[PDB]
Formats: sequence, C-alpha cells, structure tokens
Amino acid sequence: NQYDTNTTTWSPTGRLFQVEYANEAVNNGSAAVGTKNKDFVVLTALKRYQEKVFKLDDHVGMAIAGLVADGRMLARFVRTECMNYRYMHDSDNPLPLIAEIVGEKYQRHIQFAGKRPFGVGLLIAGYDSTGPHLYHTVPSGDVFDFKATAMGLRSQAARTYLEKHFESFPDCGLDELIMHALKALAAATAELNIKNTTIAIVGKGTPFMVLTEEAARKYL
Amino acid sequence: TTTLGFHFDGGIILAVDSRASSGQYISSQTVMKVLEINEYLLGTMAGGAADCQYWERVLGMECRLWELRNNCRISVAAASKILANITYSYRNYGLSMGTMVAGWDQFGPSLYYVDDKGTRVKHELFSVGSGSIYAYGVLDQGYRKNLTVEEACELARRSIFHATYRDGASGGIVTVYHVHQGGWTQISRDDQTKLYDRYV
Amino acid sequence: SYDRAITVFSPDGHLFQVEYAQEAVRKGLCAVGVRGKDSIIFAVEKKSVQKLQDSRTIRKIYKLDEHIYLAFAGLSADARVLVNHAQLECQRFRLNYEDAVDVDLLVRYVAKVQQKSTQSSGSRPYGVSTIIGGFNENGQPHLWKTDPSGMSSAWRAVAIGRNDKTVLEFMEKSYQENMTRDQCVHFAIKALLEAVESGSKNIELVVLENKKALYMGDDELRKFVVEVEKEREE
Amino acid sequence: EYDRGVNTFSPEGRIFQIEYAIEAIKLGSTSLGIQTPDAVVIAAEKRVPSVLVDPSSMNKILEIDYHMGTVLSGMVADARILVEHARVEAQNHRFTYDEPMRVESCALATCDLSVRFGLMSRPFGVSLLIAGVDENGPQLWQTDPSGTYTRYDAQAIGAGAEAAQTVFNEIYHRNMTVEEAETLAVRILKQVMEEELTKSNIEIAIVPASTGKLEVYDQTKIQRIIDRL
Amino acid sequence: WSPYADNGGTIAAIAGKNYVILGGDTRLNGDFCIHTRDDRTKLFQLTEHTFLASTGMQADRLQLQQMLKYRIQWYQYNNGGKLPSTKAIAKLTSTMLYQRRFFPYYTFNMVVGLDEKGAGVCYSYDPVGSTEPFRYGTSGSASSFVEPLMDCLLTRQHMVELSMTETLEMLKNAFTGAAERDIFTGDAVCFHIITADGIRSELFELRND
Amino acid sequence: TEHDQSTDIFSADGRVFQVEYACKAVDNGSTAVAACCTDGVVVAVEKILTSRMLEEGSNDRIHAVDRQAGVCICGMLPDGRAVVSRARAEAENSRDVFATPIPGSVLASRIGEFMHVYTTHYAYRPFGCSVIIASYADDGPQLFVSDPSGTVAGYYGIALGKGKTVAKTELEKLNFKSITCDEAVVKLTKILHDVHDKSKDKLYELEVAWVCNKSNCVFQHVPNDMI
Amino acid sequence: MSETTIAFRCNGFVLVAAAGLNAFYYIKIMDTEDKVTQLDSHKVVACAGENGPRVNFVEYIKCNMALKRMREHGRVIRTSAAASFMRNALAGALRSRDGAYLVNCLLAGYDVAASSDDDIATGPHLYYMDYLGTMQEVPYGCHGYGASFVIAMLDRLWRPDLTAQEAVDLMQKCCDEVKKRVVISNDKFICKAVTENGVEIVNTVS
Amino acid sequence: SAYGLTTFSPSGRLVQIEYATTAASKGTTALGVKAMDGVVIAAEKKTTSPLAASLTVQKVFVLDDHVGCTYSGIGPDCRVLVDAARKACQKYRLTYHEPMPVSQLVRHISSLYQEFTQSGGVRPFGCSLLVAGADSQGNHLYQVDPSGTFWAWKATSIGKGSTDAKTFLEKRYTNEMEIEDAVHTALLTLKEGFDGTMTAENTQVGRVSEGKFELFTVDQLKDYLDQI
Amino acid sequence: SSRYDSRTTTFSPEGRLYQVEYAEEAISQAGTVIGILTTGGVVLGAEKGVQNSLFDSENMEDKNISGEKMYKIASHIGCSVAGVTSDAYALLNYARLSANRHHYTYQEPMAAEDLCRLLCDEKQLYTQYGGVRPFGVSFLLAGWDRHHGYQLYHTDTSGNYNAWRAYAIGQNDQVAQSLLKRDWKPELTLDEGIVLCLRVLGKTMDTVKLSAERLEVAVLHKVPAPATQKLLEPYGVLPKTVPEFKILRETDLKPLIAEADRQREAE
Repeated sequence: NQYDTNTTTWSPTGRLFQVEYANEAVNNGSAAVGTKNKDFVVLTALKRYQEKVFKLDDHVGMAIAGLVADGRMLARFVRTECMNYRYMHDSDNPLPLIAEIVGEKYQRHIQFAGKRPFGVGLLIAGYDSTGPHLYHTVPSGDVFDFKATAMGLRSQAARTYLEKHFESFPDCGLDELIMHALKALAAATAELNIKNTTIAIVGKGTPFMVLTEEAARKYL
Repeated sequence: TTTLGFHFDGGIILAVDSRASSGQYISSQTVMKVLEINEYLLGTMAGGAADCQYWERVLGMECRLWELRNNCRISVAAASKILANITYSYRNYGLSMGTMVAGWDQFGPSLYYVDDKGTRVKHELFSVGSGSIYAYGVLDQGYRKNLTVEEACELARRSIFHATYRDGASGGIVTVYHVHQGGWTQISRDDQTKLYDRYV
Repeated sequence: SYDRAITVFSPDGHLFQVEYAQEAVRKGLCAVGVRGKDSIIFAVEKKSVQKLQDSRTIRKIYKLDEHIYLAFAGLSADARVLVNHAQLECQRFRLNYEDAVDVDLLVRYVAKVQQKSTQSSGSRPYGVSTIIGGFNENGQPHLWKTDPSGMSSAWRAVAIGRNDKTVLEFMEKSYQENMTRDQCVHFAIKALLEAVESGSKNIELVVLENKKALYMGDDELRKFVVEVEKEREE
Repeated sequence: EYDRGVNTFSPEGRIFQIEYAIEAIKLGSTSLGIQTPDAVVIAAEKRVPSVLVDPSSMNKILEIDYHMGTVLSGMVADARILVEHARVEAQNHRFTYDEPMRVESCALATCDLSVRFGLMSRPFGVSLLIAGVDENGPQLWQTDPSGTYTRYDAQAIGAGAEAAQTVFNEIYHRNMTVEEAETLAVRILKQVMEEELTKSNIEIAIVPASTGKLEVYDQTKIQRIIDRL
Repeated sequence: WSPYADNGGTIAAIAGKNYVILGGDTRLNGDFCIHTRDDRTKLFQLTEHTFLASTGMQADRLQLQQMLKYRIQWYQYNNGGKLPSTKAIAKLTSTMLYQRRFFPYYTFNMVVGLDEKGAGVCYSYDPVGSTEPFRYGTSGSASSFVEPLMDCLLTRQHMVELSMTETLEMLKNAFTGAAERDIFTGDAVCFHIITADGIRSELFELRND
Repeated sequence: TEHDQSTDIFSADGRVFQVEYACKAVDNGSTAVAACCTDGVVVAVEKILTSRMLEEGSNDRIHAVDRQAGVCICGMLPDGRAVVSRARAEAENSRDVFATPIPGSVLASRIGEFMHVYTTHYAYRPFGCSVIIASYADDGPQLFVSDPSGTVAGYYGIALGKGKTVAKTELEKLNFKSITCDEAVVKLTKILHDVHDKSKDKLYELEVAWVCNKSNCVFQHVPNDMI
Repeated sequence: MSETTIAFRCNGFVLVAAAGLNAFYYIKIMDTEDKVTQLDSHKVVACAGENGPRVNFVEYIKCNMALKRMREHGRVIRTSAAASFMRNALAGALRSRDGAYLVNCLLAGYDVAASSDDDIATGPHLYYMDYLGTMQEVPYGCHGYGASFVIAMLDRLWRPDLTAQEAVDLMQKCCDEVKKRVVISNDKFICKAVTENGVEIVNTVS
Repeated sequence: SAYGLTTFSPSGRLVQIEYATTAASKGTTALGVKAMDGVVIAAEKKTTSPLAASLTVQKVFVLDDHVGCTYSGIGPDCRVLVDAARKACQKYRLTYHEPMPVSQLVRHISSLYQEFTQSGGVRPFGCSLLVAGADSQGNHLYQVDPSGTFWAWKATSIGKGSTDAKTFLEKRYTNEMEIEDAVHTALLTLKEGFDGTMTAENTQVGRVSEGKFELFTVDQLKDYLDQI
Repeated sequence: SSRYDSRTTTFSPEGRLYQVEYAEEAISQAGTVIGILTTGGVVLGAEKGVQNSLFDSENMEDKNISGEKMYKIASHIGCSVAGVTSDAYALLNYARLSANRHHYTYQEPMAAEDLCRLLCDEKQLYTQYGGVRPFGVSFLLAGWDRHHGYQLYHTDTSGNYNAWRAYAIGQNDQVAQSLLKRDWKPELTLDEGIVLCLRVLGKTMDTVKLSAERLEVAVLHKVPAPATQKLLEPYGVLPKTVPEFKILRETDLKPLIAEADRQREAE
C-alpha cells in the first residue's frame, strides 16, 4: 500500500490511512466506560497498577485508552489550560471549551509531517454551570458528546449493554449509575474488584475524585 | 555580623554570632550563619542572608552531583571555585556575600574566603563582617599554629564575644564548629550575655 | 538546516548506522594499550614505510593534557574532531574547578559525545574507537576504551581496529600483573606483530609515565623489535 | 529502514520505532528486582567481554540518590543519559522542597524524557528498574521505551526475562524475607546465565525499609549467598 | 508612578505543641484613605495544615498566593496526589522569592502550619526569602511594637506552656494595642487556629478610627 | 504513479491529485444545502449519527464565526474546525484593526487563501472539507463555498456531499428573487429528507441555521420548533 | 594602585616584582599573595588589581596558551605573541557587555629557539600593558601608586649591562622606596627572574 | 527541504551540473570580441511571434557604468545573477569609491553559481554568462559557466551555434583589431549561424570603449548593419 | 520530499562514505599536480589544459598571487589544487581568511600544519553534518615556519592530511610517484628540484620536448629580508631571510627547460 506511511498523504478514495491506524491504538487499550445522569458523571476503567484515570482540575478528569505517554501529554496540556483559565477568571474552565481545544490539538498532529498522531482516546468527564458532560476524543480529532459510551478492547460489548439501559440513566441515583457503569465494564471481560477496577465521579457538590479501595468496596 | 575562621594543627575553627540587623531594628537573634553544606564542608554567611543561603545551597547541590558522577568527594579547592565562579559571573548584579569555605580533603585543611565580586583567597586566618574589625584584634593576640583544640575553641569564642560586646550589629549566640579529618563537629553554642559573666 | 533522522532502529533492535561505524573501526589500523605498574604503553601500526612519507611523520597518538593520551582506530578525520573536543574539555575543567581533570571523567565526556552522535538528528555517528590512558594525582594508572555506541570500559590491556579479536586472544594468555616499563613495551610490540607484517618503521609508541611522556625514537624502537623478532623464532 | 519514518504507526496501532527498541532490550544482559515487605532487592548479570576488563567499570547498578538505585538493561550508553536526568531531577527536588524525591515521581520524570523523539532521532533502547524506599515502603518500578512506567512486586528484564517469569509464578509469594529474595535472585541468575556463576560475575543491591539507604554488596557478601545454595 | 504601594496592616502568629494561631487585620489602606475595612487577602490557605500570611503591597501578595497555589497543584499531580508538608512549602516559597531577586515582591510573608510531628511552626521571610522556623512571628505596620511584647511574654528573658485559649487571648490583646497606636492597623482581625482536626476561624473587632 | 503522493507536484497533465483525493472525502461526506434569500441566508445540514447515545449538539457542523457570519463544514469535521478558527481570527482582525464587521466576500476570500496554502507545500496536506460561508454584513446576504483547492465561488443556492446531484435538481425549482428565510427553512428541510438514504444511514438529525432580518442579522441555529 | 608592580629587562634576564598585599578597604587581609603568575616555562605576568578580575584574566590566558601548545606539539609561543594575545583580550573586553578587566599587567618572557630552522632573535622581552589594551615594549615599567618613584629611580640607575647581583640590589632598593613613600603599605614583595633556563624565585628580595 | 540535490556519482561526475551545462548550451547564440581598445558582446533576440514586442526583450545588460553582460540558456536564471552582480558593484563603490574591477565581479558571480551546486534544496543556474568591462587593468571578456568556472577570453561564443562561431573567430581574430572592426566581426559572426534575416530588432549589441559600457540603440545598430 | 533525499552523510553497509569515495575519484581525473621538498624550498608543478589561441590573461597588477593552479594563501604558504575548481576557490578563501585571522590575533605567521588542520576540519564537517555533498578537492600545501622548516602537505577529500617529501595528485599519479620515488634524494638544490619536477611532468603528459606553455611552476623559498624600518618601529626585529611564494615566469624556466631536455636525451 503506497498511501499509508505518512499523515500528509490522502489515498485515492479519500481516506487517511495513518490516521485509522493511530485509531487502532485505542481499540487495543483496556476498556473504559463512562455514563451520566442529571447531576453526575461516572468513569470506570479496567486496569490491565497502571494509571488510566487522571484529574485535570477541581471539576474535570479523564480516562485514557492506548498509548499512555500520549495520555500524559494531553493531561499536562489540559491541566495547564484549566489553571490558566482559573487564574484569569476565578471560575472553572467551561467544559465545551476544553473539548474544542483538545480536538484542535489532535487535528494539528494529523496534518503536518513534523507531527505524529496521538494514539490515545479520552473520555473526559466534568461538571460546570451547564451540568454534567461526557466527551469522547479520538485521534482523528473528532469529539463526541455522549450520554454513555465505552472505548478500548472488547468495548463493543460494554457498548451493547449501555444501549439497552441509558434511557433510564436520567432518573437514576448516583448508586445505580455507578452500578450500570460496572455491569457495562464487566461486559468487556477475571472479574472486577478493588485492585483492578477504577471508579471516578464528578458532579454537583462533587469535585472530581477517584474512589479509594474503601469507598469502592461498597460497589464492588 | 561577625564570623571568623582559622587553621591550626588540629584543623579549622569557625565561629559566628546570630544577629540579623537591618541597621537599627533587630529582626533575629537566632540565625544559623554556619551552613552545613554537607558533612565534610562548611560555609559561613556574612552580608546578605538570602544571597548566602541560596548560593550555598546551590553549591551543595553541585558538590552532591559531583560525588554521584565521579564516585568521590570534591576537594575544597574546587568547592570554593564553583562558588567563586558564580559570584564572579554575578559581579555586576549587586549580590552581597562574604563567605568562608572550609574542609579537610586529601591535601589537608583548607580555608577559603570568597566574596560577591569573585575574590577567592586561601589563607590561614580570616574574619568577615561588620564586627571583623574587633575580632581581629583579639584573634591576632592569641593565635598560633600549635593551639590545642580546647585552647582554639576558647580563642575563637572569646574573639566573637569581644566583637558582640562592641559592634552594634553583632550579638546573640556564639557558635563554634571544628573541621577535623573525619568531617565536622558543632562544638558549642553560648549566649554572649552568659559569656560576659564568664570573662569578667 | 538538515534535521533528518539518520540513526534509527530497524526490525530486531539494530541501529545500523552504529554497526557500520563499528565496521569502519574494524578496517582501521591496529592500536594497543597495556597497563603496567606505573606506565601505560600505547602502540599503533602506521600505514606502510615509504621513501617519500616524511621521516618526522604525523603523530596518531594525541596528548589531551599533561597526563592523558589517546590513540584511536577508524576514520582518522573523525578522530581529530573528537580529540579537539577533548582538549577543549580538559581546559574548560581547569577553568571551572582549578584542579586537573581525572582520566575517568574525561572518558565519560568523550563517550557521551559519541553517544549523542547516535541520537542527534542531522548527523551520523563518529566512526572511531579510542584508547585513553592516564594517571590520577595519586599516581595510579588507568586505561579506557570507547566505542562508537558511546560505551566506555576500563582494561588491563586492549586492542582495537583490524585483527582486534586475534591480538586480544594473544593478550588474554600472556598478560601479567605489575609489568615493568620495559616489559610493557616488549609485550605491546609482541602483541602488535600478530596482526602486522614487519616491525621496522610501521609502529609508533608512547610510554606514558607519571610526570613524563615519550614518543619513542627510531633507535630505541628498532632495539625492541629485534629483541622481539628473535623471540618469535622459538 | 528509511522507507518509513520515525513517527509511522503500524496497522495495529504500534509505533515501529518503539517496537524495535523493545526488541533491543531483550538482547540485553539480565537484571531483576524483588520486593519483600522489609526491603527491595536488585541484581544483574555483568557479562564482561574478557578477563582483561576491570569489572568495577561495567556496573549495571547505579545510585540515583541515597534512597534509590537503578539497574539498567539494553543499551548501556543510552542508560547513562537517563540515569543522569534522574540524578538531576532528584537533586532539584531536594533543592526546591528540602526532602527526598518519591520513587514514583522519579520513574515518572525518566519516562517523560523517553518519548521526546521525532529533538532526538529515535527512542532510548533501554529499560530501567528503579528501586527505593520513601514513605510508602520499599518500591520497585520499571520504565520502558514506550514511556510506560509501572510498579512491580518482582520483575526481570533482558535475555533471561521469560524464563525468570516462570521461576516467579512459582516461588514468588508476597510475604518472603530478605534472605529468601537474596537467594531467589541468585537462583534465577544461575539458571538463565550462559557462564558459570561467580562472585565477580554478578552485582546485588538492597534498599531496606529499616534504614532507607541503598547498599551495594561486596564480593565477600555475595560469596555467602552462592554458599547458601 | 511607582510599581509599589504599601497597603498597610499587620499579621501575627504563635505556635504551641499541637496548634498554631494566625491573625491578620482587615483594613486595606490607600494614600491618605481607606479602600475598605473588610479585606481578607492577607491570610491564604494552601493545604489543610499550611497558611500563607502576608503584608505590604496587596497586589503582590495576590500574585504570590496564586503562583504558590499552582506550584502546589503541580506537586500533587507529580507526586501521586500527596500534598507537600509545611517544611516543604516554606522551602518552596523562599526559593521562589529569591528568584525575583531583581524585581522583588513587595511582601513580608509568613508560612505557618503544623510540622510532621504535629507541632506548630512559623517561617518569617524577608522580601527575597531568608527565613528560619520560629515559635512566633509578626510583620507589617505594627510589628515593631507587637514583637517585643511577644518576646517579653513568651520568652521572659528579663524575669526571675500555654493553652490554645491563653494564646488566643494574648494575640487578641496584642492586636487591640496595635490598633490603638498604629494608624494603619484596625477594623477587625481574622484568626485561624490550626490543629490536626482542622481549622477554626473567628473574627474579632478592633477600633474603627 | 509516484506523482500522487505529495501535493507539491504537478502530474504530467497539469493536475494536482492530492487535491483531487481530498475533494473525494467531501463528496462521500453528508449532504448540506443552502439558499441566499431576500432577507438573509439559510443553511441546512444532515448529521449522520454514529450512535443513539449522543447528546444533542454533538458533532455540530455549523459554527458562528462572527456576530453576523457562520460556516457549515461538509467533509471531514476536525479539518473543518481548523478552518473555523482561522475564520474567527479573520473576523476578529477586521473588527480590531479596521473597525468593521468583515464583509462576506472578504471573509470567503481569506478562507480560500488559507485552504490554498495547504495545497502547495510538501510538508502539509489539503483539507478534507468544503466550507459554506453565510454572511449578512454591510454588503447584504452572501453565500460562498470554499473547497479543498481553495477555489471560492458565490452562489444563490448550493448542495454538497453524497446527495448533491439530486439536491441540486430540487434547488433549481426554487425562485431566488422572491423566497424568504421562513419559506426556505421549510423547503431545504424537505430536500434533505428526500435525498436521505435509509438503507445505509439509519440514524440522522438535521441541523439548520440562519442569518436574516428576523434574527436582527445575528447568525444562529434556528429555534428547534420549526422543522 | 594599592598594589605596586615592578619590572625591568637587562641583557640576559628580566626581574619582576609585586607587592604581596590583599586588603578589604582599610583592613589588611594578608600580605603574601603571589601576584607574579607563571604562564609557561619562560614567561611570567605580574598583574595589579582586584583578586577577581586578576585571577579570571590570567587563568583565561593560561588555558588558551596551554591549548595552543597541544595543538602544536608543545611548541613554545613567542613572548610577542603572548602579549598580542593578551592585548586583544583586554581590548575586546573593553567594548563587551560585561566590560573591561580592571587589571594592569607586565608581561616578561625570554624567547628561546624552537628548532634549528628557527631564526628567532633569542633574549628577554618586557611588555607594559594596561586595562584598556595599551601595550608597549619597554626596558622597564611599573604599575600602582609606587610606580612614579620607581620609574624615576630606574631612569637614574638602570643600565642594560647590570649583572644578576646588581639587578637584585636595584630591585631591592626600588621596593624599599615604595615602602618609604607610599602610604598604602606594600610591606612584602615577591620577586621572580626570567632567564634562558626559566622562571626562578628570588629569595633575597623582600 | 534542506538536502543537497547535486551529488557525486560513482565515476566522480556531478551530473546535475552537466545537465545545467547542457541547458546553457541549448540557448540562443551569444558571442564576444575583445579589441585593443574596447570589447563588444552581441546576441540573437528572436521572438516566437510578431505579436511579441521586440523592443522590450533584453539580452545584453548593463551591470554598472563600466561593465555589462549577456547570457545563454535560461533567461529567468540569468535575472538572478544580473541582480546579484548589480548589487555587488554598488556595494564596492560604497566601500572604495571606485568601480569594482571586472575580475572581482566575475569571482563574485562564480561563487554565487558555486553556492547553488552545494547548498541544500536547490538546483544549479542553467545559464552561462559573458561579462565585458573596463577597469584600471584595461578591457576584459570573461565567460562563466554553471559549474562556477570562469575563463578570460580574447573572443568566444556560447549557445547552440557556438562551435562554428568559435571556429569562424579563430580565423578572423587579430591582436590589433580596432573597436569598430571588432563590432564588424561580431556582427559578421552572428550573421553566419543566424536563421532568417538579421535586423536591428532581433539582435542586440553592447560595447565597452573609453572605460564605459553601453548598449547600442536600435538606430545606432542599423548604421553598422547596412555597412556589412 | 524526504524520499528524494540522497543521504550524503549516512554510512553505508561496510563503514564507507560513498560520497567521500566518489569525490576522490573526481580528483584522480584532474590535471596532474606535483610537489617536491628540497633543501632550499618547496616546488609545486602542475600540468595545464590545452592552449587555445583565443585565451587571454586577466592582466593582474601582481603576478605572484595566482596562476591557473598555484595560489598564495599567505607569504609563507602556497598551494596547488586538483579537482572541482569552484570548490577549490571556496576553500582557498576559507584558508586565506583563517591565516589572516591568526596574524590578527597573535601577530605572527600561522604554522603550516595548524593551517592545514583548519582546512581539513572544514572538509570533515560536510562529511558528518548537513545533508549536502562534500568538497571535491585535494590540496598540496607548501609551507615554511620556524617550528618545522619547509613542509609539504597533502589533503584529501576525507579531511585527512599527511606530510611528504614528494607527491603527486591527479591523472597519472601512480606513474608520477614511481618516478619521484626513484629520483628524489635529501640533498637537492631548488634548481634541481625544479628540473626533477619538469621531467616528471614531461613523462606524464607524454611529450619529448617540454612545452613551456603547458607547465606552471611555483616555489616557496626564502629571500633576503627587505628594509629594516628601525625608526617607525624601534622594537621591530626581522630575520635575515623571509619566505616568499613565487610563480616562475617563462624567462626563469628557459635555462631549466633546457636542463630537463639534456637529461631527456642523455637517457
């Protein structure tokens, strides 16, 4: 295949091949799941001790899938954007604006020869003046706003489960929502417990937080 | 401030006071004017407190890297040089420093003075600071090469004491350190007012 | 400005630019170092005796400072660059620290110059190996070898360049602790003539002692080659 | 080799330069670390290329700071560069906040620098086990050319890796003593080495929770372990 | 036009075996005027055991407080979620002040907090960052009379353990006297008492003139 | 056939194939229609939904660039987005430096210039979107398209993407001298519903925006109660 | 000008001398600093001025000369080239950001034939220099507050054919005159001689 | 793109420099002749159609008051060198307050050509120059080629009809030609290789004499053409 | 564009820099150049191309600065080149400028080995860094300094250099070294050294009579020192003799082309 070495080469059917391959890096990381009700977002992730969930500011964090060194870069970047914002404004970086700028950073790495794609997907979960928000970012620079989804390996199954249940999630409380996020992450698999499964939460009243093994015992 | 150092047969003595004086108001009586750079080298600090502490901390960070890279302890010659070259490069930037560096490496006891312009002088007896002009008076009468360690600690203590008694910006507690082959040892701390009653 | 990536991995952990640099060292003339009690002996093979070549030949053993020599094998021009950087480094050190640089320190400086040339976009690796020997200020000799990858290591004796492996095998048997100055020369010459044809004027030789160095003449070097050509018939 | 660039992704989302660099580490000496509760132990095969080499000079164990040490595998000269960045970071920390760097932070810092290539022409062909004591007790972390870093109860890297990870899934329990790890170490070195095993031919270091200092074992004290076998 | 303004007022702290008490007045002064009687910028919390306390130019203390607040957030991200201890923040702060050697913060600062053994400490700084750990400290407009008084009552060097309560009363008395005599110090004092449990706060009125 | 790997290269026929291929992205993306009316401009796009669990407002193709101007990205969405940020900088530039809302013809010119430049350097690739520009500044209602080549053309009505050959046939039956913004919102929505392929893309919604005299010449999504 | 230096050249040598004193304002820190720095086997330089400019300057000369000698198989550089090198650096610094070296120098060398091919006039040369980069060959020269007194004695008593013993007597008298008439105390002098056989300290001159 | 385009091939050749040279040899004929008191250079300027304006086509160029040039091969490449040359002459004036000697100017052109054979991302200039001038050492005619090599000549020619032009000048050239009979010889040599009738509108001529370079106007050149 | 990169500075599978090698071939194709060391100076001789009636002189005011092949670098150093002419001119500027910088700094003439090293370092730089071809030149340097007397050097495309008593670069350099090898000896006058150079060129051009118009000769020798301006420089000292580089004209080659044809017939 002549058309699949660089990012700066279209193919005769209007495909960018190197970009689809970066996208496989995501389909082959460990599964993560997100879901949201009226006032919280829950991330869960199946650790395959590997940092897979990062806090980006008081009101927002993310799960990754794929190349971790890419995840860490995208984190230094968002953290520095939120801090800047709060220095200038004394309030929280709004979440739609976080998504835009991540999207654009990714896109620049798919259009020049001196930049490599990012081989890492994010589930960004946060909470601001317009409620909770769950964004998915992929290496093509696309940015979806979801009520629920899953990424990474076997994560189709997680996706199927969620598809039957998400309509009920607006009404759920924070405990059923966490359980739905686990039955989903389970569907992508050894079983879940406090040494290989992460849970994080953010919402009204609730700065972004990874549950400790104690608090997580209740759910697991 | 007063600090002195000198070299004798058993090693080196450093002694200081602990007062920090804008010029009228006395901000502290408890400054530690000897800086344990590590466990074979001492600095002293006179002039600007922030300057001396930042740059001797930097010096101490270079003495440690040297010893990671080379598997051995840096000499007193080179330590004083690292510090003289920093002061030299900052010559035009208004630093205020008058340091002694003392150590016992393979060639024996070494005492250097190093200042804010990049001076670096090696010699057997030094005193630095506002009260130096009284310390030297007492120190030149009593000093010789063959002092015992006890006699030499007394000489240094009496010298700083006499400076605190007459200099407005020296005072507080008098501290004496001894640099020996094995490293160094804090020998004493005595409030200068309690020393007044010992020596009268 | 040229920024291409020259030295890269290929499908089994091979850096080919580094390998081929080490090939270039294998074709270069043989050099040997031998550490005695209190003397280091560097001995190198010269191209070939000619009527026309200048009697005062150019030296292929360089001084880095009053107490540290270098011999090499490989691309002679690359090595001259390397020797320049090392002479600068020693003088820089005197200026920053007053004391004279330690051999072991100077070796890590050089070796890191080689390593960087294996990772710096725009540039190929040097094609040189070095043998560096010198004293501490406590009078104890050290002999180091550096290779194109940037890896350094200390030796009691060592050969590089062409017929490296053969000379090195001879030297594994025959080496002896606490050899004298004269024994060290003997043993070094011997070691060389396992790769080299004759021993008339295709050998230069430094005897690096504490507080002295000598680029041996042709009277004293003929004396030793005949003491050694007489021993090779037994 | 030049047909595809330094950045290219494979059709299954690996970066070629990084796969090949990991292969490089496999052709390395073998090295390993084991975590007890009391202490954390590291060791390596030396592998000199003759008996004219002074063995001192070929260390695969390096002190980063008083409370942590590394053992490297893969390209030694590349490791020198990482071990220097880590020494500098550990001392910047103490400069700025007057206390020892955590071991995890040190592994994090060494991994940032791994992935700065596109700038450097290529990855580092190196993996590191960092071992030390901070407040979380004895720790052992491993970094690799991808820039992933990871905590391990016991690992090995190098040519004898895959064989040492079947002496682990057998004999390794979490709850062992200093002694049993110092012996399990040498058991695995004997196995996957090519040479006969000797006190000059291997290196061992410990960081015990008792004192929080790395100690490097003499040849006198490595005799005592081959003896106990 | 100078880049420098001194907005006035006073802070003071006292430590004991498992607590520290920290006070700052709430007046913000202009040139021959008063901007407000209810500024609370002098004291700024950094962790649950560590405060910064500052006098001098208020715009500078607000910058320094933010630079510290983000170095501290960065430490946490690079350190597994942990917070730096009081001793570390104090060393961090010195380091940072020195670094503006050449155009300095016009601030007289204190870092005040519990140590690792659970005991109070106070670090007083000069504007370029030389400090030491001490049992008490004060800075600002009234500090040249509050400080001999604390020297007197706590060390008693020219004579022949306190509760939280006795210590809070001594400080209340010391601010009351400062407000009577220092024309730039007044209105109220905000007091924070730091224990391992947490932080108790208490406003306290002072002369309004 | 090495002539088609960089866009810095003509082919022997005078073509630039990297630019043709990028145009093929656009032609296989989703269908958008627009109409320049008496009182303003209307755009409508069809979002193909990749998932029933997307929040509404996800992967919006229409963005505001200035109080009075907006773009509809057709083709690859993130490429389109980089074009939106440049368009806003231009619009901001005109207010900052020249005190004027950018004219629609000028904004389209500057977008074209921008897309053109990624057609000439070995190190970059053409964009894989076309951008519909809808404006209503002091020059009146304007509708322009820029494409990956950087060609810019003004239109009364237009259609891009896979449905575009039928949609064009229906846009020809309108009357562009009479039609208002209110009538157009109805007619364009009917055309997107008819050219929609039901076998291939089961989940879609319509996005629709406008800049008219009603909206006080502000570019904005139409209120959702008008479809 | 608190530190006097002195030098003069005779038929087969140069004597150089410099006052030991190092002072902090009015305080004498020490009176035995050797300021007559050897640059090579047949060169010395006496510098006057503060410790810091003075040390940094002569260390920079030494290292650049040392680097010129290995990039040249240990061949000794002529005195007039060492002076030309010193002069270019004083002059350069004077128009630089960091500004001038405030040092005043006397450079003394004895030039000796490199090889047999070498046609060089072999003998002693003295060069006066100033912190600006002025440079001038001279038969004798001085710097510091003691300079005027000594220059006149030497105008009065110096000849080219003084024996080594007479030239030490004359150097001694010049040091005494400085002590007698300069208020700054230059109490102890170190004096070195540069000859065909190299640099050597002169002990009887104090 | 910062890599070299011009490289050595196994037998030591630099082929991009030979292809460039090939292009300078396929250009319209130009020639030069050095007399005892002046120099004359001349060139064909045929247009492709009579729709083109003849008068605006330049083949001979003034570089400064005392020196001029002409070229063969790729016109547009020649403008780069003419611009560089013109600047270097003014630069020399500002510095020394006298006219740059022709030998110096030609070494400047050379080193510019030579740059474009080693520099990264560039091809060589595909043109050769004749340069004609007068300085304190007299009158000069030089040729410079895409390699950056230059030679002084008494008489020469470059471009497609140049082996024959040079043959013809071997025979008719003498060391004691006057400037008016050098113009005659110049024109007479152009006439032989020239396709079609040669006019004052498809030929251009320059002349150094009395230390001054000057193009002939069309009218001056009609005078010399009715005489031959 | 990176696929059209030639990779000029990249080792190839045997530790060989092809562009360094091909550039050395280019020198072997070039006109013959010979250097000979004698007791009274160095001699450089070079063959020239074939002499067209229509060539002309530059008519330079000074004739001892450059022929077709010989160049002055400074008053104690000259050279001859073989290989890409324009490449030689770039390096000769480099060397002239370095020699004069050294005079600027030390007010003394640069040693010929020091000069040679700077030249060769410049060459080596295009072999390691920079994505462009190397210089395709070889030089012979004739030098005089007080460290080492007369010196003759050769510089090769690799950035290597070596000293010689006689040498030959260009076309028929094996045939030429064969002859010098036989007939060189350590006791030559400068007039014999010139003869020997002419014979060696006569036997590589392949002619019985030496055409004086096909030869260039230059000599680096010493001559008595000019005026001593003791009034304008009272501490000036000049040696008895100073080096000169001289590009012998036809009027000095007449008794020397005659003595090479009496040694050609008596053989």
